[PDB]
Amino acid sequence: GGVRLITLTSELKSATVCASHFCSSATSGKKSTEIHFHSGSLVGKAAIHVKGALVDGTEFTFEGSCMFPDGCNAVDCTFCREFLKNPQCYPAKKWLFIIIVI
Amino acid sequence: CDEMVHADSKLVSCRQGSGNMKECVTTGRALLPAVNPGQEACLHFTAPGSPDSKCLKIKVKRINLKCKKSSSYFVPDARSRCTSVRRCRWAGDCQSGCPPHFTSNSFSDDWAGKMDRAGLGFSGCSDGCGGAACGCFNAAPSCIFWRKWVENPHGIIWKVSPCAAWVPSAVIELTMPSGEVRTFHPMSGIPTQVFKGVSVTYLGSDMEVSGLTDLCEIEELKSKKLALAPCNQAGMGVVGKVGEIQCSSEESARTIKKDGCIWNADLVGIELRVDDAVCYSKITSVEAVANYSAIPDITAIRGSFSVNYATCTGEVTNVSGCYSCMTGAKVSIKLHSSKNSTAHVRCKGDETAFSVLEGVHSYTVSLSFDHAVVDEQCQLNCGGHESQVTLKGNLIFLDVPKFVDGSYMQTYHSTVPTGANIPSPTDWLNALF
Amino acid sequence: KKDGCIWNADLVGIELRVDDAVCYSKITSVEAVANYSAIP
Repeated sequence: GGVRLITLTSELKSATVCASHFCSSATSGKKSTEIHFHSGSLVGKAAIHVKGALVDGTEFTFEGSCMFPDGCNAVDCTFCREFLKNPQCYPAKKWLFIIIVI
Repeated sequence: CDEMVHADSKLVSCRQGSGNMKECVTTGRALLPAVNPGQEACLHFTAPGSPDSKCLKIKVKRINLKCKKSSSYFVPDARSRCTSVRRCRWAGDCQSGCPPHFTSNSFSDDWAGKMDRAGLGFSGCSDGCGGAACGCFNAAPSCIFWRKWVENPHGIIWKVSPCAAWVPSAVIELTMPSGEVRTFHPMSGIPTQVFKGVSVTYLGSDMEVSGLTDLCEIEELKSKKLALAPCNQAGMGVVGKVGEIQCSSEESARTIKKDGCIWNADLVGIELRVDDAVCYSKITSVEAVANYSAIPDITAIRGSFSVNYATCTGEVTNVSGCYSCMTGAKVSIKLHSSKNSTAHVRCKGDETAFSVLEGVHSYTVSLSFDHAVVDEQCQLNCGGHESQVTLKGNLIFLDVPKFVDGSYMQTYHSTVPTGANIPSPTDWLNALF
Repeated sequence: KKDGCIWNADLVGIELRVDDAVCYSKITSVEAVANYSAIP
């Protein structure tokens, strides 16, 4: 989630109604390409989002009415940033190793 | 809510009805920006009275394109039917010359008074057979009168409304400082108003505009599916448009008794017969007749309000991490206090204001911000001089802490720097010479 | 009270309700409705 458009959450239904009514959106500005599908059967929903957050709990039910899922994520991906890389304690005993054997 | 601006403390109309609880009234208007969607905005209020403060919150959910409804229309399922009354000459004293005037709403020939399944079906004289073979004991042409019914056998009807334009809108929820919650259909491009509670709100900035063809909605009352119709419309009905039978009555939708359900002449087509007449329909259906498709600074106005009139702690705890991200990073705060009261801004944060409303027990709150290093001074919430400090390093789009492959790559990044300055210097002045 | 203060039709916009009606305003404010300046 974030810049990219597609995520993967497994949504499951115990439903038999003829058609699923209007569901709702996730957080972080999500307008999905689908909130309704056939609902008379037991079919999973591989939902895609734009969130890219950690808690991963938001309100999204035709009638589910704000169920709370959970999420946990690492911090490692491609890094395209703007500001300075890092300021650290190299001056004490690590700046001496800056100039190395070329 | 990183976005919030306090109220104005100069418009004050307070009457001291109760000594413990001051009673105040304020009105006016509000001017606040709008967020990129998916959060909840707040609105803080003050008073010349020192202790009490109040707040109002606004939630935003979606960005979407819908438009206004100019006028609603209903269309039943018209079906052709007809009856003919066969009258011989000299029986009923038929008009040897048919009179152009007709009592079409009575039918004095056949039951001058009766409710019919008809939308005022027209009547016409016709030249029937004459003679003994026709059984009229006369060579004079027969005397046949007729009636049209416009009827719906089984009722499926559609509410029809045109916009012929499209303006962006959103979703807005209201939180009354008393505690009431309200939402509606906000139309945030055109200055629509909502009149509920005590106050009124209206549009946001028209950042984006687009052009789209003039179209409508359509959807079954039994909800087959939504769809889209050219839906050319007016108070009356032109030939070949999307709705030829205009009605505004769901009560008279299935059956047609009120004249509000309007029509046009001779949509139902008639074929004459020697003894009777045969009726067919030139009317069209609801689908595919011309269809080309199926399914694919928010601010407020302030009325005369009713807004009326502690021991606390530091209650701080841990931090979450994100910076330069438009959402932020939450911080948890676990308070117990003595009044069902609120909190207010700090000095050193330089990010936004506090929006916290708590009660009399140990609770906890979470609020999202973003920073480089964590500073947090001067939070004046309960009126007491309390300040709290936490030192932490916040997440940014930062280097990789796991692999440190950049520390390997950047170390090897320096290559042949002085060599390019040494060999090229051997042919620098000579080439210049 | 005096009719000297004149107006125009349906500046205040109405929304119909099943039991009542809801009134909103199509009127504009005093500032920034078309303003292009304040004090020089």
